Amino acid sequence: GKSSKMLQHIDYRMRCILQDGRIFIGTFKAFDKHMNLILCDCDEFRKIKPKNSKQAEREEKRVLGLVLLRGENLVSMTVEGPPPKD
Amino acid sequence: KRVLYVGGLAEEVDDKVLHAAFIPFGDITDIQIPLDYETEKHRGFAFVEFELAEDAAAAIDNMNESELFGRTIRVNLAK
RNA sequence: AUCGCUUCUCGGCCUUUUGGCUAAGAUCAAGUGUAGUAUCUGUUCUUUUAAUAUCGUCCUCUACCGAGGACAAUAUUAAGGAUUUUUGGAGCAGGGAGGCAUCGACCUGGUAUUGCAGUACCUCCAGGAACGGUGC
RNA sequence: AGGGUUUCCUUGAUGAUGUCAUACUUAUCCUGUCCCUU
Repeated sequence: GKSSKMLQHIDYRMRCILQDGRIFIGTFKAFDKHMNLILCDCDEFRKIKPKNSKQAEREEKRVLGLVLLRGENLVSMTVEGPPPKD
Repeated sequence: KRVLYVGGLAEEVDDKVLHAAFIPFGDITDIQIPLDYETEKHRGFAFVEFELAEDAAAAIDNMNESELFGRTIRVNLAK
């Protein structure tokens, strides 16, 4: 019916999980049939997705920037934070 | 509630004059002067926006009815 | 009683009102089905292929201009699953242990090559690896 | 012979309210036409 399930989360900050187990967090700006994704201001995490880990929240973080991810290698997505206003 | 209407302005001053006359009270973010394009001159008034409301307040107290222009000005929220 | 204002009844004006004629001018009747118009109710836009039609150059004719032909893609519509998008070619599969196999530079000595090139690598002889990668 | 102060912004202009369906009355459409009980 609605097709909205992806379009809803568009412009939002999104936590995307890759098939190797990486975590890509960026601004979800576009998708397609294959679920190839366009992620603005995107960083990569490896060790953790923090839920306020008292030791530290961030280890092996890398700044990537503007990322196009191929859908083949995507597993899943959740909402990480609201859209930046800019 | 950041934009003010400032009327009763003496005729000669431009945005540079206004910046110089009001900066002693605090930093300014914007200065608008409505123009009449047929004459190319302003209409006698302008709006000056301060960074801080406290500074805008001090300016009202010391500049209303002030010297050089030598006349009383009107200041209020523009809208 | 008289003068004035206001209810209420009534009389007179009310043709101010029926603006011709002929054979009373003549005659005396309906149902169904479709199409069009109007009104009311409910809900939508902006910011690849098929069919049809027809500025540049060359040639010819006539007096730079005009006409005729040929050549170079363009426009519209649809996607009810058949290669460039929306009815899928993807899927599933990694821990085990605290020596073994294979390859590659590599480090020491010594030794050879003196030629005009676009490159898995590049002499050889002996010694050395508490070296690096991968798999179990 | 003599003198003085209050503007919401502020153009040279190639998409907006519709559309569809149903119900009620003709310059069209066809008529010369009928039922029902003892």
